[PDB]
Amino acid sequence: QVSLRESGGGLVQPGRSLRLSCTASGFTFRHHGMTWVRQAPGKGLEWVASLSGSGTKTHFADSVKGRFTISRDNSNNTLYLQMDNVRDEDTAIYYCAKAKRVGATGYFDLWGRGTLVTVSSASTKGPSVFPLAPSSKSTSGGTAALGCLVKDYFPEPVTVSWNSGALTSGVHTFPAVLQSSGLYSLSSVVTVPSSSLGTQTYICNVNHKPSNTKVDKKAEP
Amino acid sequence: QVSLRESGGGLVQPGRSLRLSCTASGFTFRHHGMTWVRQAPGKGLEWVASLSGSGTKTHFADSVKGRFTISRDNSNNTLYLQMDNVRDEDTAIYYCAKAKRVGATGYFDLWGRGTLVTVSSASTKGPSVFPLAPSSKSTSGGTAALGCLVKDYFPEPVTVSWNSGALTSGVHTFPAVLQSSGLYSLSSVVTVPSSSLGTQTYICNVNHKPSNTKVDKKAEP
Amino acid sequence: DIVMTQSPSSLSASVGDRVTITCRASQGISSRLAWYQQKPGKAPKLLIYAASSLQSGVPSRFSGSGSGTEFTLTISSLQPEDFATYYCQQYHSYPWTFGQGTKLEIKRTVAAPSVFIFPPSDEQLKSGTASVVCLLNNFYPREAKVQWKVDNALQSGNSQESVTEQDSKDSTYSLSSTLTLSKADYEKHKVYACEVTHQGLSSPVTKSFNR
Amino acid sequence: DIVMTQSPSSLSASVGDRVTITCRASQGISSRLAWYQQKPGKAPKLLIYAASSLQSGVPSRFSGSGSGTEFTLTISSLQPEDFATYYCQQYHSYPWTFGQGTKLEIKRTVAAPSVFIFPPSDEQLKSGTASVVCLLNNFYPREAKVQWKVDNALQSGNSQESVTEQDSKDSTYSLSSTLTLSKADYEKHKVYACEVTHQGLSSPVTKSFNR
Amino acid sequence: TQTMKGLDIQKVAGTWYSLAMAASDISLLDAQSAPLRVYVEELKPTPEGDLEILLQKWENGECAQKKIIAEKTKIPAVFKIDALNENKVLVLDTDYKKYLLFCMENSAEPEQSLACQCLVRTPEVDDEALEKFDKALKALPMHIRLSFNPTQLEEQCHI
Amino acid sequence: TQTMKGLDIQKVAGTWYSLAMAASDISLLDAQSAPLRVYVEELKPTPEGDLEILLQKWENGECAQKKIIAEKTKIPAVFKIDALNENKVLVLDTDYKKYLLFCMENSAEPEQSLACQCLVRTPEVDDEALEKFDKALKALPMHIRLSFNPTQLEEQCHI
Ligand SMILES: CCCCCCCCCCCCO[C@@H]1O[C@H](CO)[C@@H](O[C@H]2O[C@H](CO)[C@@H](O)[C@H](O)[C@H]2O)[C@H](O)[C@H]1O
Ligand SMILES: CCCCCCCCCCCCO[C@@H]1O[C@H](CO)[C@@H](O[C@H]2O[C@H](CO)[C@@H](O)[C@H](O)[C@H]2O)[C@H](O)[C@H]1O
Repeated sequence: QVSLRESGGGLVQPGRSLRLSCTASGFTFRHHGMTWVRQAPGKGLEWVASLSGSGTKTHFADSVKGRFTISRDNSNNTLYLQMDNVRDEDTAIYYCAKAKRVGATGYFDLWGRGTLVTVSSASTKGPSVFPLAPSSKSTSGGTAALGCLVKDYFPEPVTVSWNSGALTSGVHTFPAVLQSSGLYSLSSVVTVPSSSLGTQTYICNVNHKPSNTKVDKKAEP
Repeated sequence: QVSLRESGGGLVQPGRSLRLSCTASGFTFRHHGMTWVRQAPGKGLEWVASLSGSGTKTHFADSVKGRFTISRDNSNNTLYLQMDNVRDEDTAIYYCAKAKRVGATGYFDLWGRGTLVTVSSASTKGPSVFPLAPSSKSTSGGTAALGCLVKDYFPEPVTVSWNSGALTSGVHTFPAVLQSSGLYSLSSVVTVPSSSLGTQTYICNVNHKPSNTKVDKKAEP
Repeated sequence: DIVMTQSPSSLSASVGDRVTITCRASQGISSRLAWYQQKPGKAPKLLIYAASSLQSGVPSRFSGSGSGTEFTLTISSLQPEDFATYYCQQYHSYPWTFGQGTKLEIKRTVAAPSVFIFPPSDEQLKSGTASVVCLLNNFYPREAKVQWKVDNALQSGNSQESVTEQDSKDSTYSLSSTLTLSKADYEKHKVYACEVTHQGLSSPVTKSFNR
Repeated sequence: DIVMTQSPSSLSASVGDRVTITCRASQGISSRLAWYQQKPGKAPKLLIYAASSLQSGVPSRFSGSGSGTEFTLTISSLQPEDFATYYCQQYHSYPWTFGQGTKLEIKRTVAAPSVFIFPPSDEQLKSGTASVVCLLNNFYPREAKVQWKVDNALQSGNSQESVTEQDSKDSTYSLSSTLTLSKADYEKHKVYACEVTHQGLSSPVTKSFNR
Repeated sequence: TQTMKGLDIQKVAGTWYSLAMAASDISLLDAQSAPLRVYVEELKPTPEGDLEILLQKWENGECAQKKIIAEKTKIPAVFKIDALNENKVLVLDTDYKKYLLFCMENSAEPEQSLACQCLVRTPEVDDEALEKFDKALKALPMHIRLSFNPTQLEEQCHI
Repeated sequence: TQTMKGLDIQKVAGTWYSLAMAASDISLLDAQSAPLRVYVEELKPTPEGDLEILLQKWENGECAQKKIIAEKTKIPAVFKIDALNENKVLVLDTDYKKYLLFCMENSAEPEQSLACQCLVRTPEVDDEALEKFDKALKALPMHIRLSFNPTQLEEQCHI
């Protein structure tokens, strides 16, 4: 039952302000200090702000003081983070962590998955999925390769499954890459027995929450 | 019953050491801080050393620190003062005083008469008492005058009483004077009814603790 | 600010050997140091705190020691799932600081990659550009060299690679290379080759196709 | 060291008027000041402490006030026995200091002295020297002039005076003058006179005797 | 706060010693240089019915002597100190001959300025007196208490 | 000194808070930078049967974290600290789930170094716990006591 679920993250414009919230469960919220930790794209961990169980003692990092304000609501078991006048340097996965004691202890035994906050003046763009048809070289071990190409989207992320979560074994989703157009591109492949490319159907399903667009594409030989 | 009686004073040689003791009564000794105050010949009061009720806290004056050591015995109600390596400047009347509170309070509600300490190199000398016989002028108001002359002694003091303390009214003991021989000389007179110079006996008693000599001399017409 | 300097920044060890990561503070921080474990897209885990206290639910093979300025995280029987980035954090003074992190990958027996090549999908070409995709499936080490030759002509800055994380099971890697060309330029030729070289291949493997 | 300066150093007041003695500290001493009373050969008595607290058993006519640096002891209905030296003492810091003191004598109506003369006791003469004694009994003021004339011849450095303390009742004084001479010189003459002059005498009183 | 009924001001006069003290906030007495760590020495009643108080308290690295006047009010055993904050003193109990119990609070913050003390006539430890003090305290939000020894009472500012 | 009987070391493990503390000598706890003013945080039992202790205490104008090992002895609920003076810890009582009471003394001076504390699992004020603490203290020569608030417990070194 013990868990931490953060939310509120999304695409925000330079100068605007966003409010992140963290939902707690499985423990007595008011008995533990809470803290926000962030991680900039492909960078290490960075502490942001901390708060005691009562919330009367908070602490921030200089790179955010005056702009961010931490808070907590001991009633709904929620931890908040007000981000005002957001700079580009604020783009990161904001993690929610729980301290071992009532005050800002320093170490945290419980973390949440985090929320991605992307600060750009860029507009949300849904991707385009293209099939990666099994080449005639489908006779390379009796197992043919195939996948999908989700091109030009923003911001991140973009989840991809095969045959609606049924096809797992052999699936290889590649990390997204930032194209020279500022848009993101990704690819997802899977290995299957070439002996089933005639009766079995292989379809990748990509979802881009930001663009609010789901897509189904079939990979045929 | 409440009183303070000091003793130990006498003639002491430069460099030698003497121990002064103060006996208390009429109050609870250990409940009060004690102090020593002295007074050099014809000079003002001078604080010497202090001690708390327990005696664990003592304090001295620079002019005596390292030479004098204060102490107390909460069993016999006695306050001590150890004078080592006595200088000439230590000649004075050492007064014993009781503090209002358990610590060295600073103010003292009870004092003793003091003891005279004379630090010199001269030798002790007992005085000579001569009678001051009532002149034939004993018919000057029906009251005749008569006294004693304690001459050539050292050091001081020298107490003088009349008829063993019984005769008080009219007694006038004069302050001692330093004679050109370095010795002290004093005189003590008393007024009595000339109509009793035939049935009453008048005898002055002088005691010189230093010389360790008591004396009785009668004053006849 | 106290600066935490971890070492090494990245390490490769065989499942079984004992690994040791160091962390040094820009100044004495007492014994207020913690070690966290973070895996791709997963919630960081607290392993050690107070320099040597082992968080509940963490295997005894993880240990931590140190004091004053130098601290160290030791992992005894390295497992295939011990792969991750380890971070040290201090909490002696504010701001609390993390170490640059140590990335630990698991060593394995060399494995040649299975190369595949995908032609641009007509739906894409019907836009203005074309993306040629080449796939390197299940291999080790991660080091691989891919080349794009159009009509037997090398290429540069026209392709980008992307590598998956080390499989939590087979401990292998998968790489993708995408060559970008305008729909017109794609028409200007017809011979597209993907020549791949890996330590598990005695000779370069080239998969190709024609418009 | 805190220096306590009292003022005045000596005072004369008629029994009944109110007297005031001042005491100033070389620095602020809060309200930690006390007033003691000392009489000849007697034990000093604590009158006031904490600047204005009156010690038990002390008549209400004694009062004390002041603060910081200036303090003052006031005596209302001055009595004949209020004669003594008053001292102030501070206990703010060590060493504890006393004031030079203020000597208070009781003003009184002039009173002539009763002069007497005592011949050398034969017991003394049988030693080698002779002491001639002259007594001034009960008088005021304290100022008195005594002269020794042997066979109508003045004297110098052959006599010494000694004065009693101001009687606690009649507020009068008593003086003694002793003329010293070798037993032989005493024999060289026979006319010994003691001429005394005082403000209470319209003319010098002379008491004498002959061997 | 349930204080003694009528009090005979004329009899509390004389010397006293601060045996023990307590306060609602640790900072009030924590560290010798505390704002409420005062020591009673003398209680001198004035003709107008007020009570002068001679006491000691730490002030800038030095023990200081101070004389305070607690003015009687229209309330039994309750006096007032003209000093800022309007500190109020309440006499909880007293036998006049051995012990005396009082508390003091600042009207400004009657939550973070409540100190109480147990005084005594002689510099001895009165166990029975401390008893009544502990008893009267079990109903107050005291978060710090101190008790002294005869030797400690020998100090103007208590060892 | 009449300590608890057999103690289940395995169950006292976990997080704790120092709610209240007392000492035989004021100086032992007087002023935050005291020599026995420590705060328990964690109790980690070792395999050999010993007990590791994570605590905080003031040291030269700064709160410091320290790990101490109380070695079990041939006496029920009595452990020993290898530190100088040979401080001995005694577990007076505990319910394992809410409170725990202990004292610590230095063999060198078993008269001027006796401190005791009341720990608790949650950062809340356990009146019943404090009760058992006051009760077990009425027989000891404590001359200073301190109790903390939930907010003060949010401080590594207690406000
Ligand atoms: C049975 C009888 C018992 C009688 C008990 C009488 C107790 C009398 C207590 C008086 C206490 C006065 O206590 C004192 O008050 C003043 C305000 O006036 C406070 O404030 C004072 O010091 C602070 C700094 O610390 C200054 O910033 C402030 O300007 C100054 O006025 C002191 O911090 C407090 O220590
Ligand atoms: C359920 C079981 C719970 C068991 C809890 C056991 C707690 C044991 C605590 C031991 C604490 C020792 O705490 C330590 O004591 C020493 C004296 O010996 C103090 O004094 C020490 O440091 C100071 C400077 O800070 C020096 O000036 C001093 O000479 C030195 O001895 C320390 O300031 C104090 O931090």
